[PDB]
Amino acid sequence: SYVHPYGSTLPENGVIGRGYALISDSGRVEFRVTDEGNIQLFLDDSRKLWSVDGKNASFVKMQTDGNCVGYDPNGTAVWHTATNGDDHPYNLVCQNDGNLVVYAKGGKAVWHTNTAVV
Amino acid sequence: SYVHPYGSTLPENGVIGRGYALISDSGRVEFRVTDEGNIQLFLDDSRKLWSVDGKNASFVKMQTDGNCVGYDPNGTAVWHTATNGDDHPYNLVCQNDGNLVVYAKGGKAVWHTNTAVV
Ligand SMILES: OC[C@H]1O[C@@H](O)[C@@H](O)[C@@H](O)[C@@H]1O
Ligand SMILES: OC[C@H]1O[C@@H](O)[C@@H](O)[C@@H](O)[C@@H]1O
Ligand SMILES: OC[C@H]1O[C@H](O)[C@@H](O)[C@@H](O)[C@@H]1O
Ligand SMILES: OC[C@H]1O[C@H](O)[C@@H](O)[C@@H](O)[C@@H]1O
Repeated sequence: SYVHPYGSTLPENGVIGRGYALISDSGRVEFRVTDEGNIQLFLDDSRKLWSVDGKNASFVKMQTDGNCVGYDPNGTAVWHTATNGDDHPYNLVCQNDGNLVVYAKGGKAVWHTNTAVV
Repeated sequence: SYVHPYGSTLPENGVIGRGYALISDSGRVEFRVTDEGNIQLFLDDSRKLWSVDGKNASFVKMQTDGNCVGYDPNGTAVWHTATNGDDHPYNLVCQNDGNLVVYAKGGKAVWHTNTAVV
């Protein structure tokens, strides 16, 4: 199982490493970085809503530049939301509806998984 | 070896989990959370300057309340700097001199390991 250091939300400077995850308030939706180096959004520990698999991800960081980035152990980017901007604060939120969202200031969604299935 | 998602410094909302670490600019001083659940500050991968061992630590978080806290996988605190305050921003810095320091605003040291050995 995955440890949850952040509840639902990865704020600026937040980092999820292998074995850690965001978890929805409901408990049903989990955004994991796996020991197998995959970045995966799961419903009910059963349904893979969204993933970046096969790239040896070490961690995901919600950066102070607004970009949300997955890195391998060597610091090479393996995934990014391309959300760079100045509309601070930025947050990555794992929602009860299943959607994983990068919000800019004022609750402005600037990237999402498009997986609001609940 | 330990992945370094933060260089030397754990800012507010920063989290180090098992297998991750802060690293000094010099490369010589590393603040690790181990797979064995220990929180350890090492010089030259050889000399344990400071540690909290035996408590099954899962992660260390530099919190937005100013407190720097080590937690087990169940969210129980196993270590804290007791640095809670309003002098934002707070940062935990792993320095080239060997010292691990919680700084409040303006570079005010409010907690340290007292391990400035280099
Ligand atoms: O796409 C990867 C890179 O994108 C850049 O704009 C920055 O956000 C970097 O921090 C990141 O590593
Ligand atoms: O000592 C443990 C606890 O201390 C409190 O003041 C807070 O900082 C908590 O977040 C923390 O878990
Ligand atoms: O487009 C993003 C938007 O999609 C849905 O409407 C919901 O998941 C919202 O919470 C989210 O902000
Ligand atoms: O007391 C904390 C203080 O100790 C030493 O003087 C150095 O390591 C400083 O960088 C640090 O701020």
